[PDB]
This record gives sequence, C-alpha cells and structure tokens, in this order.
Amino acid sequence: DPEIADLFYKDDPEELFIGLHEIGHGSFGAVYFATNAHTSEVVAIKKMSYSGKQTHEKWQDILKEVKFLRQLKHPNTIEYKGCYLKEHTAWLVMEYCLGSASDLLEVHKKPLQEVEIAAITHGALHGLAYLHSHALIHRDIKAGNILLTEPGQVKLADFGSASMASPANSFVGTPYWMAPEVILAMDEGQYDGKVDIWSLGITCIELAERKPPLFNMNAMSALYHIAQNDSPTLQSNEWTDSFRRFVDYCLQKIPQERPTSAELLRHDFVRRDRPLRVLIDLIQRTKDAVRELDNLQYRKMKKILFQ
Ligand SMILES: Nc1ncnc2c1ncn2[C@@H]1O[C@H](COP(=O)(O)OP(=O)(O)O)[C@@H](O)[C@H]1O
Ligand SMILES: [Mg+2]
Repeated sequence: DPEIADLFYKDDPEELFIGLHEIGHGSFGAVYFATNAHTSEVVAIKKMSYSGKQTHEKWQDILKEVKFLRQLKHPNTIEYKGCYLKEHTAWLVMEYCLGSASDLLEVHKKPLQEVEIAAITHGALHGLAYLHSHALIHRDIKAGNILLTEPGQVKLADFGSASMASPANSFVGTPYWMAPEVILAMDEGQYDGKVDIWSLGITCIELAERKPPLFNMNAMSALYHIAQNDSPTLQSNEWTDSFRRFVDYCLQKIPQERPTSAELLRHDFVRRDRPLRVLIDLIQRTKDAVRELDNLQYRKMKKILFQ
C-alpha cells in the first residue's frame, strides 16, 4: 500500500549511481561507496535483498530500517538520503563515512588510545541522548556500528535492530554486547534506552581490548554468562581511573543503577579536556597505517583510502 510505496523513490537507481566499490557486508547484501553521476556527490549505498526463502523477514527488516532512518536528524546519527527499489533489492542511501571504529581496530591491531576512546564515546553519547529523548533505542551499539566521517565526526549507524518505542521487549542485539535485562526479558519483559548504555560500556572494552568480553564462547554460552555472572571490567590497570569508573557505571547490571545517556554526558571521562585534533589525528594515523599494510591486509582495508 501507499504506506509502503511512500518509503521509496520511484526512479531507477542503477543509472543514478556510478563507481560502486564494496565497503561492508551483512546478511542482507553489501554496502558500497558510490558517486551520483549528476551531482558528483559521494554516498554510501546499503543494498538489501529480499529475494528467496527469507523474503518475508528480509522485507520486514528493510521496512523497519527505512522507517527508522526516516525519522532521524542529528549530527551524530548517520545522515539518511532516502531509499530506492529495484529487482528485490532496496538501495538505502546514506552519507559516506571513512570506516567504523572496528575498522580502526583492525587496521592497527591494537587498542585505541584512551583519548580516542573518549572522543568516540562522547560523540556516540550525543547520538544516544538524542535517540532516547525521542523514545527510540538503537539496540546494536558496537564498534562496527559507530562510524567516522573522513573529517572526524562520529556517526551512529546500523539501525537494523532499533526500536521505535521505549520501553521495548524484543530479544534483539548482538549477543556479546547485549544488556542483561534484554536477555532476562525473553521477548516479553521490558527494557529501555539504558540497554544502549550497557552496550556502550561493552564497546568501550572492545576499543580498549580489541574484542568484547566472552568472545571465546558461542552466543548461547555468552547470553547465559551475561545474565548469570558479574559484569565485566577493563583488564588493564594502565587505564585512567576516570575511564575505569566510566565503564563500571555503564556495566551496572541493574538498569535502575545504570546512568542514562543524558547523565553519562556529564561524566568526567567524556567531560575531561582532550586535544582538539584527537579524531583528525586518529584518521590520519589510520590512513598512514593502511598505506603500510601488506597486500593481505590492504585488500581488506583499502576502503580507508577511497577519498
Ligand atoms: N554510511 C556508511 N558509510 C561507510 N561505511 C558504511 C556505512 N554504512 C555501513 N558501512 C560499512 O558497512 C558495514 C555494515 O553496514 P551495517 O549497516 O552495519 O550493516 P549490518 O546491518 O548488516 O551490520 C559497517 O560496519 C561499515 O563498515
Ligand atoms: Mg552493523
């Protein structure tokens, strides 16, 4: 019906975008760097197929992601440009980013610097405070869904699990980064935006340690351990106390004891002065490191030099 047709532009995207290069993938298909042939603008295109046996679920997921992106306007959420449709493939068009925070980890094969973590966290928190103020929940916060534009701005992306309401109940997320109350809700009970704060805490650990906790287990074992056991913490004592206190505050298992996004914006870790150029310099040092990679690793990370 019109409710669904109204989500999509009516012209054929195949002509409109040129010079496609893959920059990501997921179950749906790939993401591409592309240029509008008429305006020269560079964009990202997430192509999401709903062919085949999983057509119904795939189409519902497209619809949910498009409807969610349509409502957003904030400097730390990815800019949405609209969506095209061709041959059982939706072309979701976004502003183009250099890469994810997970990509920055992969290029360096080391944790990020603490001030880089803070900067990224700070931007992510603004996005989360916006979302939560609108009764929204991201539900899949992780380093691979926090992007950086080439100029150094932090963008939340991947709204494929997101909630249009709060409280919510669905058992959704990426298991290692899921809040205990999502797991304990078992698709029936309730949780709210603070699940993103738990996930942010896990993301902090990820950026500090290269991987989330429990990553040597299967999903089934991790979900049990997240529910049953004491929350994780930063392993190293090298980190400042402020960063360690930040993480611990995020990783309060009881939601009533965990800060909101608005509250965590006032925490010392993100309020502490840091250098003006932290994100610009992280970007530059990343490009410089991609230029030194061997061809095995470069083949995977060449997108970082696409501009
Ligand atoms: N707007 C974008 N600009 C640059 N890269 C992007 C953009 N959107 C996605 N990507 C890349 O594609 C990857 C997968 O996209 P994502 O939307 O997270 O898909 P999935 O839902 O299936 O995880 C990201 O982790 C990122 O590396
Ligand atoms: Mg993703």
